[PDB]
Amino acid sequence: PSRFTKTRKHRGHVSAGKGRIGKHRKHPGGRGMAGGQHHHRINMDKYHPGYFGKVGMRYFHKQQAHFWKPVLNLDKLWTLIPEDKRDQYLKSASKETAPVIDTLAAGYGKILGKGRIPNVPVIVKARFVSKLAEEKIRAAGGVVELIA
Amino acid sequence: SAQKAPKWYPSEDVAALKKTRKAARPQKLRASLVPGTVLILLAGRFRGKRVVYLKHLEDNTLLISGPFKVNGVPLRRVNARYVIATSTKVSVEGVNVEKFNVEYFAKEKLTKKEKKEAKEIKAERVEDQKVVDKALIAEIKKTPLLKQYLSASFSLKNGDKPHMLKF
Amino acid sequence: TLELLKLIEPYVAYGYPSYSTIRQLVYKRGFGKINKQRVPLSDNAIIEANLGKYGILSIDDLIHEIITVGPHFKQANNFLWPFKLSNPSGGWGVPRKFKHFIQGGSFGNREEFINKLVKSMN
Amino acid sequence: RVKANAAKRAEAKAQGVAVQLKRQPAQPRESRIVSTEGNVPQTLAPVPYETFI
Amino acid sequence: GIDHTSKQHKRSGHRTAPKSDNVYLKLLVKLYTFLARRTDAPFNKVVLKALFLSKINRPPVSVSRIARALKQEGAANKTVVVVGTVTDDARIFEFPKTTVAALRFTAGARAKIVKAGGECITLDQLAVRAPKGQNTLILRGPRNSREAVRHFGMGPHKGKAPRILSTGRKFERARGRRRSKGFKV
Amino acid sequence: VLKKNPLKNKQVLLRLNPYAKVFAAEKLGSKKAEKTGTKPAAVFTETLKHD
RNA sequence: GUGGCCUAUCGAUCCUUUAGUCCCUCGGAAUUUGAGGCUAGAGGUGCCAGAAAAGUUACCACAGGGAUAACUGGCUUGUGG
RNA sequence: CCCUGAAAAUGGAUGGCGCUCAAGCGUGUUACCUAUACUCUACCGUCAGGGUUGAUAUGAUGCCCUGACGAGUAGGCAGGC
RNA sequence: AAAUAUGUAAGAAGUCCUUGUUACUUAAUUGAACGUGGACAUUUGAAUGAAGAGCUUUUAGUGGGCCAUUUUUGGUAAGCAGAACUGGCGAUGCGGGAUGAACCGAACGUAGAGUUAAGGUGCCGGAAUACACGCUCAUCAGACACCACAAAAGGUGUUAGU
RNA sequence: GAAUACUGCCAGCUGGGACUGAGGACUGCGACGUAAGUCAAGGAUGCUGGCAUAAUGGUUAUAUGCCGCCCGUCUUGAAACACGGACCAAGGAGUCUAACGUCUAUGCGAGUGUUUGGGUGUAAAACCCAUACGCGUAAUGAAAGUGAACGUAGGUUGGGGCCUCGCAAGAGGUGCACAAUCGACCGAUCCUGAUGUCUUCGGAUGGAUUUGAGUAAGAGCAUAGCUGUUGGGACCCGAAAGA
Ligand SMILES: C[C@@H]1C[C@@H]([C@H](O)CC2CC(=O)NC(=O)C2)C(=O)[C@@H](C)C1
Ligand SMILES: [Mg+2]
Ligand SMILES: [Mg+2]
Ligand SMILES: [Mg+2]
Ligand SMILES: [Mg+2]
Ligand SMILES: [Mg+2]
Ligand SMILES: [Mg+2]
Ligand SMILES: [Mg+2]
Ligand SMILES: [Mg+2]
Ligand SMILES: [Mg+2]
Ligand SMILES: [Mg+2]
Ligand SMILES: [Mg+2]
Ligand SMILES: [Mg+2]
Ligand SMILES: [Mg+2]
Ligand SMILES: [Mg+2]
Ligand SMILES: [Mg+2]
Ligand SMILES: [Mg+2]
Ligand SMILES: [Mg+2]
Ligand SMILES: [Mg+2]
Ligand SMILES: [Mg+2]
Ligand SMILES: [Mg+2]
Ligand SMILES: [Mg+2]
Ligand SMILES: [Mg+2]
Ligand SMILES: [Mg+2]
Ligand SMILES: [Mg+2]
Repeated sequence: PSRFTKTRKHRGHVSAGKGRIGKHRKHPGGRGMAGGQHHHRINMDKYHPGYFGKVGMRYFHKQQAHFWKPVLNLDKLWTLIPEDKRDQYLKSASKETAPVIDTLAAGYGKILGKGRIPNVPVIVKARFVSKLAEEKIRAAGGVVELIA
Repeated sequence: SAQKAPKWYPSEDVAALKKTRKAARPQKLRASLVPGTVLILLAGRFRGKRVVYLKHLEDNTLLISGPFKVNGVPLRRVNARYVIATSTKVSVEGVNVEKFNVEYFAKEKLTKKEKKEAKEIKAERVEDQKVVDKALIAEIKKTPLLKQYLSASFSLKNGDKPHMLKF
Repeated sequence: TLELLKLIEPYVAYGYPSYSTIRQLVYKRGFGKINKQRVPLSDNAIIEANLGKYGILSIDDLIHEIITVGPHFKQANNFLWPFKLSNPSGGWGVPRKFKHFIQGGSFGNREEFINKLVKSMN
Repeated sequence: RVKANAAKRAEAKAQGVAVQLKRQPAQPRESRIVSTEGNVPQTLAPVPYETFI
Repeated sequence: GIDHTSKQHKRSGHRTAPKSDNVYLKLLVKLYTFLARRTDAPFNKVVLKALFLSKINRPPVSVSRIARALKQEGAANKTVVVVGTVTDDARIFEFPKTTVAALRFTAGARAKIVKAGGECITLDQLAVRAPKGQNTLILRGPRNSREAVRHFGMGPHKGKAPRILSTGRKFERARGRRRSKGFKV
Repeated sequence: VLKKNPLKNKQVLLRLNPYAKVFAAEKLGSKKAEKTGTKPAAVFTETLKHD
């Protein structure tokens, strides 16, 4: 709201907080990103290194949906089971009846291995899996089945 | 409402005063002020009159009778700071002045309703003056010129410097 | 400290104070620094509360620690708030203060005449 | 100085307590008596001006 | 005139009260102001000062952080005190039975503690049952893990994150970030 | 509430320094010194008077 | 001993080019040309932190400047007297 | 010390009047005069350190105790009209 | 080869005594670095002060300067131009220098009282036509720093002196 | 053999003058008194007089004494022989928006955001809601790709608070946040190159004065506010020009 702004406080003071000498003007250093290589060079190089120049190769007509692959870590793997079967599965870790977790249905593309799942067998269905994530699942007694 | 309210009000109880450590000790008078000394009145209706200092009253006033027979000044109180004590002395071991005091000089209770648009002495006062003045005059006549000196008024002449005068 | 005084000669008048000067200075203008506050001494219990850990129990113990530069002089002196003196009552005695005392001015070391100056200043 | 401070402290641990390790600034001189025997004070005044040219 | 050695009339620079207008927070503040004044326990002073803190200065404390703190030797029976919010954490699968006093419990954190057998307590109940902070354990969340902190101190060779809207190739990964393009930082 | 100066107000002077009563009673500010008749050496006097 | 006894003797982005890795990409799938990438040099900006740039206006215009000349005045007095 | 050396333009400047064993020049000793400076006191504000709940006679961003401090363009912030 | 200015140190993150690690080092059970355990008392290793000490974020205005003492360059010089340290003015009133940005004194909430600073005390004008020893008479005397200038040279004017 | 001057000391005595009277039950420290009390001892009381209204006082006009240059602005420097201003009324200049930084408040929190839309309604309000989507919970590399615990999620040094022993001083234990440091893990670069084999694939183990805007028991999402940023007429007014 206007009543809380410094404009109200500056009424009666000539320069309105802009200074008598500097004397607020239109665009004293140029407009937008003018002078990035010439008179704004120090700011550009200190705060935005890498701004100028090209790196890498172009990708014509890139579709982001090709690269859809959300990641899920093992430490969050057990949140894909609803909490009301969660404790029932956590006790009585059974190889003959182990929970099936469909991470693609949950909306994930790759299982990563940030690690320390409980020592309980689970069948993890995933499109992709990291080597360590698979080793930890097998160490817990489960299995990774690949899906598409 | 025209004005909202004060959320809380000051208390109207009067606070007691703290105990005061000011004891009333008796006045210490000037060395030159001893009974029987001739004084010069510097203020009042009797400005410049020579009077006789008789008694130090308990209201810190001086009871003086510049003999009424001599100069028309009756037995009355004066302030010690409004007189000049001279070197002239009269003996006062013949006068009785223990009767005169503050309640003796208590004036009246003037009534507020009592008003005057345009306009006597008590009986006992005149005999008190006569009794005191008899002994005062009897002692005064002993050395010449006191009666004339007491009848005459004091005044400052040209070239008089009271900071160098001996009274 | 002599080097410090020699480095601030033009702005100070200093000397050797007597017992009478020290005693009158502390009695009339002596304030203690207690919890970063300037407290008038005015009572021995204040001194025993703030300097009793050094065996200083009264204003005379404090004066003794000052006049004789004792083991706990530093603590007692720092406990004393800097004395705030008035201008000297009979003036400075010189037409111009900001020469050396030797050259007819007021600053520098005036060894025993600091007593007269400080007595008139408080 | 650290070695000497340790030596003084260990010696004071046996005898002479309060060895007062800290250094001190130069102190004002104590009282003294200056004898005149063979040293009678005798000296002259400032010298008159002369050119030496 | 006085030759001032320090700036005059300088405010202390510390909060003396919460910036908020939460009436229940102000009641907690007045309770712990009374306790900090009438008790010599430094716990009450610490809790009182924490009650003034801003949101970025009271980061949430995870239940996993609480469990790790309770794993310290001789701290299994202490009362955990969080002047702030206790959040839930699914990375942990076992949680001890314990008493936690906090300003706020998220639904998951409260459910996890209660299921573990402990209890969630407000700071006024903590004050009632431990007026001197007896057998307490004050926990604080990670202050410098805030995303804003990554950009603090940006400069040559400082190793901080640039303030940037879009990331990836073409966004500040060129001259100034590699030797092949001019120079590197 | 009000600073009262010792060196006046003998009540405050006595509140501080209980020894002020003994000092005043025995007149320790006016102590007569014991007489002695030691004489300066002739070398001292001759040096003092020397040109 | 990682150039010249030491203190000077030199150059970004884009583009081109060469060397290296024989590596990554050309996005329906492959092969071979071609092209594009990653690392390291060169081609040059001497106004040397690096625009691509001829005059004239006595026909002139605008924003300003006493931040600055052409007259008095002021300081100075070499020169002049 | 004084004098000569010593000439500029409207009428004029130890500030003026004037001053001559000075009211001039050198020096010395006192007294005296007065700044928004110093000392003490009151009051305003600011800052700091504290007290105050077996209901503080229901205001604890209130009441109160203590100490110090107060110039200000550009500018910042706060409380208010 | 000064003066002034300038680096470092004056301890607990320390010192000492035994013995643990290493892929470094040594001819080596030698060292180096970092350690376990033990000893050191209250002057824990000069003085003075310390107004709280450290830490971070963010953003205003500014990026024409000028003056004075001292050092100093160009110039005959300049109220000229250009540097060094510090203090100032700018951004600041108040008392004094008649007057004046910068000099002297002193920095400022509103008042009372006392005392002073610099400067003064014939009158203007508050305050000694004070006291004391001398000097000077100018037919162009002199009369307080910054500062509002004076020189070489000369005089049986007058004073003191060699 | 004295005296006096000069200088200094007294918790020696005492006279005159001026300004001030803050606080408001008691609490303290003292003093004098055998005690009882009293006191000049943590800030003024007592006695007395006049008037009770324009008398004091306020306002205003004037006089007197001393002081006081015209404001605004640019400027090192303005009263300036620098510029704007004869006078008065009314109007008259840092705004809104998109995106964003720091900070703060609020909700909920590994999530968070109902308001594109649907339902509903007392109808532009309020109330209710599915699926998606945004940001966040993973980084790194040009990319193909790969992708975060040796260990109580490590060691050392501090570290508030808590705990135990201590009248205390202090000594031990535990030590969140945070700070320094040595490590460990993920990606990039360079190196090494096991079993095996479509014999050229695969890339296990082990390294490095290298490198990342990483991990190492999550902090974020949303709304709002001041301040700041960019694009916009962009604080208001102003060209010579160009089309
Ligand atoms: C003189 C020639 C060309 C020059 C350079 O490419 C010229 C420009 C061209 C341009 O439009 N933009 C730029 O950033 C650079 C360069 O590199 C030299 C070595 C060789
Ligand atoms: Mg302003
Ligand atoms: Mg205006
Ligand atoms: Mg302006
Ligand atoms: Mg500007
Ligand atoms: Mg350029
Ligand atoms: Mg005087
Ligand atoms: Mg294609
Ligand atoms: Mg042209
Ligand atoms: Mg023509
Ligand atoms: Mg000008
Ligand atoms: Mg400028
Ligand atoms: Mg300026
Ligand atoms: Mg002048
Ligand atoms: Mg002046
Ligand atoms: Mg000076
Ligand atoms: Mg005069
Ligand atoms: Mg006069
Ligand atoms: Mg005038
Ligand atoms: Mg103009
Ligand atoms: Mg005009
Ligand atoms: Mg007009
Ligand atoms: Mg208007
Ligand atoms: Mg416009
Ligand atoms: Mg054009």
